[PDB]
Amino acid sequence: LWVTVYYGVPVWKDAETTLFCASDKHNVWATHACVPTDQEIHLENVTEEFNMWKNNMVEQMHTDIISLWDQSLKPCVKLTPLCVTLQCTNVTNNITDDMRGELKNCSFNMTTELRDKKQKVYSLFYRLDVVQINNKEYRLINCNTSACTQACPKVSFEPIPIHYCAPAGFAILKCKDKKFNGTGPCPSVSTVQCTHGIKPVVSTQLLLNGSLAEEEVMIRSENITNNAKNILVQFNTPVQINCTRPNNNTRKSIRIGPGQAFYATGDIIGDIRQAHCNVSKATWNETLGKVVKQLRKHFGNNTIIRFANSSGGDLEVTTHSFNCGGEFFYCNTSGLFNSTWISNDSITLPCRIKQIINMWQRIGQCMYAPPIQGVIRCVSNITGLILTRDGSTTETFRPGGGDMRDNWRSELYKYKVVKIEPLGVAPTRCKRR
Amino acid sequence: LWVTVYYGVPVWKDAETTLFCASDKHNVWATHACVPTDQEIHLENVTEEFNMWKNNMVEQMHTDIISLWDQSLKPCVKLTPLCVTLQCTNVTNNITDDMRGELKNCSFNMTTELRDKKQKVYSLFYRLDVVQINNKEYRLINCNTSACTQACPKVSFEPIPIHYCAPAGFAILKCKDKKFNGTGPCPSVSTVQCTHGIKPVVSTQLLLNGSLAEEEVMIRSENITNNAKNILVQFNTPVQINCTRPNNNTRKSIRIGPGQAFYATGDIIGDIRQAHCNVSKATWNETLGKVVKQLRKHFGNNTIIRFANSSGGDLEVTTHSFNCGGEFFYCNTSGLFNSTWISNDSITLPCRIKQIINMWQRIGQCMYAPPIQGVIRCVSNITGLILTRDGSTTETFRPGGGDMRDNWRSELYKYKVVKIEPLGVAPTRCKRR
Amino acid sequence: LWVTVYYGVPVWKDAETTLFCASDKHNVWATHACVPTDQEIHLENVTEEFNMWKNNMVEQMHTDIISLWDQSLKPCVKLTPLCVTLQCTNVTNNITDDMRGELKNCSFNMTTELRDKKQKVYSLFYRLDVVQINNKEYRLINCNTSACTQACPKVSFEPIPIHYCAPAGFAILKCKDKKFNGTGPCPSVSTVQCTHGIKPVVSTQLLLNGSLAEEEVMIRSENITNNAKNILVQFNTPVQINCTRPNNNTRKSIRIGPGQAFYATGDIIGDIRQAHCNVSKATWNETLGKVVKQLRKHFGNNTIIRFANSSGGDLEVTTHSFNCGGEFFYCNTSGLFNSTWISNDSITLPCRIKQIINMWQRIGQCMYAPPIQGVIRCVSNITGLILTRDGSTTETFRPGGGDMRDNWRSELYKYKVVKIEPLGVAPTRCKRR
Amino acid sequence: FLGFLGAAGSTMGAASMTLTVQARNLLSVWGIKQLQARVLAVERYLRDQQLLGIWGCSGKLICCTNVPWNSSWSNRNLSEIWDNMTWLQWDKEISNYTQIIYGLLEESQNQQEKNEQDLLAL
Amino acid sequence: FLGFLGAAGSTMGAASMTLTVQARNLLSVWGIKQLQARVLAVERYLRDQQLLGIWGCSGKLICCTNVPWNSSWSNRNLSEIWDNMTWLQWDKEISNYTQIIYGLLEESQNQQEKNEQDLLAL
Amino acid sequence: FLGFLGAAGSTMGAASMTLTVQARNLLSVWGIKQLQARVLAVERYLRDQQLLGIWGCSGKLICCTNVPWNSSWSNRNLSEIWDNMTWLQWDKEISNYTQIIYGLLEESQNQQEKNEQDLLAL
Ligand SMILES: *[C@@H]1O[C@H](CO)[C@@H](O[C@@H]2O[C@H](CO)[C@@H](O[C@@H]3O[C@H](CO)[C@@H](O)[C@H](O)[C@@H]3O)[C@H](O)[C@H]2NC(C)=O)[C@H](O)[C@H]1NC(C)=O
Ligand SMILES: *[C@@H]1O[C@H](CO)[C@@H](O[C@@H]2O[C@H](CO)[C@@H](O[C@@H]3O[C@H](CO)[C@@H](O)[C@H](O)[C@@H]3O)[C@H](O)[C@H]2NC(C)=O)[C@H](O)[C@H]1NC(C)=O
Ligand SMILES: *[C@@H]1O[C@H](CO)[C@@H](O[C@@H]2O[C@H](CO)[C@@H](O[C@@H]3O[C@H](CO)[C@@H](O)[C@H](O)[C@@H]3O)[C@H](O)[C@H]2NC(C)=O)[C@H](O)[C@H]1NC(C)=O
Ligand SMILES: *[C@@H]1O[C@H](CO)[C@@H](O[C@@H]2O[C@H](CO)[C@@H](O)[C@H](O)[C@H]2NC(C)=O)[C@H](O)[C@H]1NC(C)=O
Ligand SMILES: *[C@@H]1O[C@H](CO)[C@@H](O[C@@H]2O[C@H](CO)[C@@H](O)[C@H](O)[C@H]2NC(C)=O)[C@H](O)[C@H]1NC(C)=O
Ligand SMILES: *[C@@H]1O[C@H](CO)[C@@H](O[C@@H]2O[C@H](CO)[C@@H](O)[C@H](O)[C@H]2NC(C)=O)[C@H](O)[C@H]1NC(C)=O
Ligand SMILES: *[C@@H]1O[C@H](CO)[C@@H](O[C@@H]2O[C@H](CO)[C@@H](O)[C@H](O)[C@H]2NC(C)=O)[C@H](O)[C@H]1NC(C)=O
Ligand SMILES: *[C@@H]1O[C@H](CO)[C@@H](O)[C@H](O)[C@H]1NC(C)=O
Ligand SMILES: *[C@@H]1O[C@H](CO)[C@@H](O)[C@H](O)[C@H]1NC(C)=O
Ligand SMILES: *[C@@H]1O[C@H](CO)[C@@H](O)[C@H](O)[C@H]1NC(C)=O
Ligand SMILES: *[C@@H]1O[C@H](CO)[C@@H](O)[C@H](O)[C@H]1NC(C)=O
Ligand SMILES: *[C@@H]1O[C@H](CO)[C@@H](O)[C@H](O)[C@H]1NC(C)=O
Ligand SMILES: *[C@@H]1O[C@H](CO)[C@@H](O)[C@H](O)[C@H]1NC(C)=O
Ligand SMILES: *[C@@H]1O[C@H](CO)[C@@H](O)[C@H](O)[C@H]1NC(C)=O
Ligand SMILES: *[C@@H]1O[C@H](CO)[C@@H](O)[C@H](O)[C@H]1NC(C)=O
Ligand SMILES: *[C@@H]1O[C@H](CO)[C@@H](O)[C@H](O)[C@H]1NC(C)=O
Ligand SMILES: *[C@@H]1O[C@H](CO)[C@@H](O)[C@H](O)[C@H]1NC(C)=O
Ligand SMILES: *[C@@H]1O[C@H](CO)[C@@H](O)[C@H](O)[C@H]1NC(C)=O
Repeated sequence: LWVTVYYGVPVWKDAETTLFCASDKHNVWATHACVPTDQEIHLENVTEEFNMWKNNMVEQMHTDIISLWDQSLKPCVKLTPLCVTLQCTNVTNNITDDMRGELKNCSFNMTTELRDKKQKVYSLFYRLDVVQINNKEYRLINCNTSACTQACPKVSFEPIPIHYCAPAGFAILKCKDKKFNGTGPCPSVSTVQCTHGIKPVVSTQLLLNGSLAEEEVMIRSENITNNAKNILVQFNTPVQINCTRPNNNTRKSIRIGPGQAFYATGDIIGDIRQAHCNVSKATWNETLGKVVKQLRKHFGNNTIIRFANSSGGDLEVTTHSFNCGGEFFYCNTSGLFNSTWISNDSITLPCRIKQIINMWQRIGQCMYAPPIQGVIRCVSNITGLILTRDGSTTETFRPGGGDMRDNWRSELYKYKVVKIEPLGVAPTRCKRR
Repeated sequence: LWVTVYYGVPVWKDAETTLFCASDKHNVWATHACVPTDQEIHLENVTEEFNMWKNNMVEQMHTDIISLWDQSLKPCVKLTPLCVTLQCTNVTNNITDDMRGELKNCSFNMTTELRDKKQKVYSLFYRLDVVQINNKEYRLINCNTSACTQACPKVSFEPIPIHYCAPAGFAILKCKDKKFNGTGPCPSVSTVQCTHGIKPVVSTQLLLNGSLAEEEVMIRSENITNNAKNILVQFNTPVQINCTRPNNNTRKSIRIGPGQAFYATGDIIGDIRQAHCNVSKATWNETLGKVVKQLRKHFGNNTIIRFANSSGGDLEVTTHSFNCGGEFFYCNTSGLFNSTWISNDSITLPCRIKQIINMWQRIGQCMYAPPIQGVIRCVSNITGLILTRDGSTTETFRPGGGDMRDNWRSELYKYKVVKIEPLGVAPTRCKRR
Repeated sequence: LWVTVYYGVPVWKDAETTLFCASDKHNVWATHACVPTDQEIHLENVTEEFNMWKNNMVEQMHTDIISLWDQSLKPCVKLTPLCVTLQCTNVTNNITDDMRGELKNCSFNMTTELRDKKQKVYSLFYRLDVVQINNKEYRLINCNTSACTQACPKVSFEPIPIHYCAPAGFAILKCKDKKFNGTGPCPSVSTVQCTHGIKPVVSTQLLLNGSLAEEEVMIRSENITNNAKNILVQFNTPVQINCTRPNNNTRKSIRIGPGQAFYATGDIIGDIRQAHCNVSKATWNETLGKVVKQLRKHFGNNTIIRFANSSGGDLEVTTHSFNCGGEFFYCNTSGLFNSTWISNDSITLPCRIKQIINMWQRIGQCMYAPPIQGVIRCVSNITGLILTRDGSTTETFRPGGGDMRDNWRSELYKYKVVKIEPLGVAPTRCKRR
Repeated sequence: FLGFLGAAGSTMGAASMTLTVQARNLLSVWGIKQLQARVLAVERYLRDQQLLGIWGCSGKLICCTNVPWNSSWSNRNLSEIWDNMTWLQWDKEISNYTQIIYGLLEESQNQQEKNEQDLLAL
Repeated sequence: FLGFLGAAGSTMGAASMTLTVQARNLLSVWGIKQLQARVLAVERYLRDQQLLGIWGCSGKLICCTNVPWNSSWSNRNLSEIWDNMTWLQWDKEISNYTQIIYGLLEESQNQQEKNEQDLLAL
Repeated sequence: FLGFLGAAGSTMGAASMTLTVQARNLLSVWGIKQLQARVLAVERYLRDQQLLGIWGCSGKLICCTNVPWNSSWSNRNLSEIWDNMTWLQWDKEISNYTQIIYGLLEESQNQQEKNEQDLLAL
């Protein structure tokens, strides 16, 4: 037997590489720079060890989404002239009881196109955006932390599906097992040209517009016994949630400099009503019953499963923070998680709108979302949960979030990047002449 | 016969690729960053199809010249403080009737290096740069749209020749036919490593400082029958045009901040006269006679060729806008195109000067051209025209332009980029043992 | 004999190429972005010609150190609001006669977060930073030239070693001769993947924290006979110099905008004393005796070696300017070079501190060094000199510097980049069948 | 010496004299524009070398294969191909038959790779 | 036809049928990141081809060599290697003996380079 | 083992036994600097491999050629070239004639590429 060199053998090993975008009005997650898409080969007899909690595609996607975000906020208006004293009154014109003292009618002096001239303008500011300084005198929430850019009116925040494709010499292994818990050997592996359309949907406490499980609700945690680890629930059947902003906001353009315009809420045409989201009470209840059923396999059949609302912290982590229609909702999901489980109607979630947005947990970078003209309606899919377990025969689960890598860990759990090692040596009766 | 593989065959396909620089005080087109130059191979029996109207060399050069233009304007003073209220009077000191009301004496409060100190300065502004607010109050035209980046006085606007060189694996084919209409087969093809020195001369209605036709005037249109297409006339002998600004301007530096300085016209030393361009009446008349004679070939011998002036629109398209000496001229050119053709003296074209320049038709990015000290004289070559025909027995040709790709389409018409396909398979009697 | 082609021969030519980092809280020289380090191959019978005065490793390192310096100053506060009128009084509280008139107490009107609100603040400014306008009115020296970018307090100025590593196909030859004058053949050549840790210590008139000569003091000049060339002296044993700023500074943060903060000296707690550096009188005298002994070899045994202080010019060239502790010192060093040589005590050098720093001799790009809270003490090694000779039987040597390329020429003198030529053809009796 | 692409109008027999002239000319934000053109040239060159390698033609400008010339691709005789046509005319005629020829060359080499591999063990 | 990495679960005897399939796919915010991935693909490919040329296996997918198989590396017989195991299983077995085999192949060809140089001198 | 460039001072005969050493180290703001240096290393490596391919020397470190030695390039015999001189000394002597030999090697291979091509047609 003599050493024989084979080039092109089907051998790989785990590797980390820079996957490049591909995608099938400008967008924040630019598809113009992403190369156009085109694919899947089944690998019989191949058992591959996956780990969604040590996957580098999630970490590489987090950097890319953030980088795609702030490079789209570079060319457009920096609202440093908006840090002034605001003479804010209360909007009491046709307000409901729920949304009372939530919008402020703030008047301020604005810079004009002409440097020497001054401009006396007014705008409607949400209570969450202005802080009182001691009509009363206010200022914007983030004026002692940073000056911060108006969200560019022509770029879109809508999630567009993006395909992360491995370069030459690398392959993406896709786990086709339908009951995969994110870690361990996957008996059904296939290699894809690159991943499916993964929408970068920003959300908290609820995975919106994601991918549904094939057979049953999938419970996925790094260590199910560790309460400090978040639990990623995935639904086999979506629960649609209907978002709305009933107010008929009017967008008003204020010329704050040469070539710079600031878009302000003029006046609401009609009555002032609170934003809210609707989840079907029957659909949510049956889904939690399915969640509890698969949640008893890790804690026992006799354990008491209790759902409670968020423990506390920032508004971004205590609320179902999301975006659709251009306005950023912060909905109160205490009605979704309030139940104890033992062995036509709708749920209305009162939401709050915010315009100064800091969303990647970075202090010093705010974005001012301009008002959206008209009424905003929104229909999404609750395709999962991010739960947290409290530290007895009763287990309490509270919605989690904040860390945005968990939102994309639920889409890249079945994918794996490997490096092809095509140089192999094996014995043979060959002998070079 | 057996298949045999040849590598290195002289076969090419038409392809689009990124060509790089070559060039034999800084300039706007940064040829210092562009590589140095050095090569003429004639291709006998080669007949290649050229198309100047679908040549990607033109579209790449448009992007490159634009990108080089706005790259030299990044390290330059942004004239944001110049958007103030201007109290302007009419310069009536030694004015001629033609220049009555064109120059305005504008005083304004300007910023200083010290933030808390103001500065009452004055400057002579052209009527085309200031717009009146309703001595009377004015403001610069570039103030409800953008802020002008002042052109750096050290970077030059003089067009120096640049060579666009194909990378490895690509070739540039050069049509050496002297009667090429820019389309169809070219009996005389040659390959170059890259092109002749193509000066990015920026002008409208008249191709200045270009390349001359070898034997006869060449009329090149995408299709003559379509009046919506521009007509690129090329002269076999040049018509020289003498440009001048008789005013003796004084450049006055105004310090508007720490670092940043603003260069303003202070006072004109002596008599004030209108800028103009001179074209010899005899030389222009014979050239238009040659233009008509090769223009009757597409419209019949009995047709009446009439030359009228520009229809209407912006000052950039209705006037022969050009730049030499650092000032941007806008010449009427209505005595040039005024004649009807049936089967020592000079023409003086009154020119107007602007200092706020929107050059590449973009809106929202302007430039302030600082005043040029002294008297500007300029001698150029009219090496072509950009005519437009309008929809009887007579045809009216008016000067066109605006789209600046036509200016460099007149220099890149004979050039073509191909991709070398060196792998070829052919049959032979040879067999592999 | 027949030509035989050898690939991989050990042949190199002298070449210039781009070397990259290697490095074993952020720093100005961004070694985090630089790759990690790891390798010593001795080349017997190899005699290579080295030239430290035409070594492109020096010119590349100068560009990189400058480029890394102004790269860490991009995400830092631009002190444009600091150009205001300063009403300055003299700090006379517990002042000493040496420090009489050096520190000034300047009050000024400053911005706040809110654009419409001012801020009456004060700061202790050194006499070298403020210039008087004709309590009395002053303004910062960096205001008719540019605006200073305040040094970010988290980015450190401490020089950490960096390794310049040659790319593939290139080698770095290291001259291991211990008596190398920086020019001519080196009998002991070795190749490295890249160099030792070269700290970019920026200093003038004295090479601090450098590399020591192995056996004797080395005098390396481009040519000794030319007085216009600097003389690079290298010590075999270090002379330690103890730097101190006895003042107990207070860093007072002044919020000058949304985000942006300006750190100012508030009040010094206790007695005011002059900054100084201490060099041992015996250790310096013995070192100058060694410097003279190897300096007589180029000027004769009977010559008189006289050491005088700096001739004149900027404070950066006339003083031993350096930086340690975050403050930039400018020490007189006139007691160091004051002696004539014929064939427990310390030397205290009074130092002056600036906060507005023009570091790379560039004009129009300054930096404000924020005050360091507390008392700064600093111990470093004098490992060389930068002397200049002036055009009798006596020679006068004055300290030189300014050009920072001489500082890193004393570290890259033994290194050389060569380009490997692996293709060689030689005759052999062998013939191709 | 005709130069780069000088034999483009020559007959394919005469144009095959100078394959090395074209072969050596295939290899050698503004910096990125030049830099991406260099990488494109390298990987375009390497894909053609890889094709020659898998046909058993690596390191050869003219390579003889074991694939017979199917008359469907071109029925023209040997004389009116190497003395009457140019390489540009020829490439346009077998353009649609190029990919099926490439597969045959790849299949003929791996058959030879194993037939030599099997015989070498005897 | 199985596709790229299709024979990953196949036996090495069957997976050696499709070396060309894997060989041809080793060569071919969204700017320099995508450009440096192309350069890394070229560099990895060129270093594997350099290794083959050093061992005398340039331009070949199956290269029978002169280095004997040390039984310490793997005591298995050919029947249970080429018909019972896959290439991924095999790579795990001899992962640590890979570098000592690579040096053996490198020095063996270097001896043939001088052996054929001396024979040609006669 | 001497290491990279270790045999630089060795004689030409002794330094030609370590060609695999130098061969394998020819291949392996501030991001383009690293990236453009990597692209230049690949381009240079491919240009030297291309030269070997057109001389018939592809995949070989010592390549026997058919070009005779003119002795106008170097009158020294083998004894004083392969046992006294080093490769650095030798390179400085035939540097003038390097491009003359490089053209003869290319010309000889092209003639040989066809004399073998015409031989298979019988
Ligand atoms: C989850 O996905 C759904 C649909 O896949 C998203 O709803 C859609 O959101 C887009 C963007 O806001 C809507 O487009 C807009 O429509 C309005 C009215 O036609 C138009 O004025 C706008 O210019 C824009 O075209 C789209 O209509 C809407 N589709 C629905 C509600 O059925 C939803 O936003 C996603 N949720 C996320 C990303 O959190
Ligand atoms: C067409 O080309 C001609 C020459 O080929 C251009 O004329 C030249 O323009 C340059 C730039 O303005 C002149 O250089 C300047 O000369 C003055 C003389 O006082 C000097 O003070 C400046 O510092 C600068 O060096 C050059 O003299 C001039 N030559 C002639 C003969 O007039 C013309 O501008 C071009 N027309 C275009 C580009 O539209
Ligand atoms: C020459 O090198 C010496 C040491 O090799 C340098 O002295 C060191 O300088 C650093 C930076 O200032 C000191 O670190 C600082 O220490 C203080 C101690 O209170 C701490 O508060 C700071 O946060 C920082 O960590 C270090 O202590 C100091 N070491 C000694 C022995 O003095 C010296 O600065 C260099 N001289 C140059 C570069 O000119
Ligand atoms: C906008 O500017 C106006 C005028 O500068 C402010 O009105 C004055 O405010 C000052 C405050 O010190 C009073 O003393 C004056 O009596 C006010 N009126 C006039 C005519 O000057 C107004 O308060 C500013 N608004 C905001 C929101 O800052
Ligand atoms: C520059 O600013 C000054 C004031 O800062 C202007 O002077 C004022 O002019 C108005 C007339 O519109 C008077 O009512 C004020 O009393 C003036 N203030 C003074 C003199 O302190 C001056 O007009 C400005 N100059 C320009 C050219 O706009
Ligand atoms: C363009 O031509 C006109 C007329 O031919 C020139 O105007 C003459 O200029 C000279 C010198 O300044 C005067 O002496 C004449 O009196 C002018 N004549 C008229 C009718 O105005 C003008 O200078 C020329 N401009 C150029 C060559 O740039
Ligand atoms: C800060 O600004 C105030 C005013 O805004 C300055 O106070 C003025 O001082 C001048 C003397 O030059 C007096 O004539 C004015 O009456 C003052 N105005 C007031 C008190 O409102 C003050 O001097 C400035 N401080 C500094 C340090 O520049
Ligand atoms: C607005 O209403 C809220 C709640 O009723 C109250 O706290 C606040 O003081 C009010 N502000 C004004 C300006 O009326
Ligand atoms: C996931 O599945 C693997 C294999 O069955 C198992 O080892 C692991 O413990 C599971 N993880 C959790 C959190 O249950
Ligand atoms: C959310 O709603 C629940 C029930 O209506 C309530 O207990 C809770 O206070 C609400 N959240 C906040 C932040 O007020
Ligand atoms: C100043 O010139 C303008 C035209 O630029 C004219 O409208 C205005 O009447 C003039 N004013 C005078 C002559 O006083
Ligand atoms: C240009 O000339 C060629 C050559 O005769 C011809 O085929 C083509 O139609 C002409 N194009 C136009 C627009 O006349
Ligand atoms: C303050 O110090 C300066 C020198 O910095 C001096 O010229 C001035 O006279 C001093 N003023 C006093 C002592 O009142
Ligand atoms: C440095 O020493 C070398 C070795 O003798 C010599 O050739 C060269 O001239 C010296 N250079 C100077 C400047 O003395
Ligand atoms: C062009 O064709 C003629 C006639 O066939 C031929 O003699 C000549 O060599 C050809 N030119 C080239 C460059 O091959
Ligand atoms: C998987 O293994 C079985 C076991 O014999 C075999 O029959 C089958 O061909 C294998 N599949 C592939 C794709 O090699
Ligand atoms: C085979 O490998 C063993 C270690 O695994 C080693 O000791 C032995 O020398 C090797 N045999 C040969 C012939 O190289
Ligand atoms: C240096 O030369 C000596 C004498 O010729 C020789 O023995 C030794 O091997 C050489 N060193 C190297 C590294 O070639």
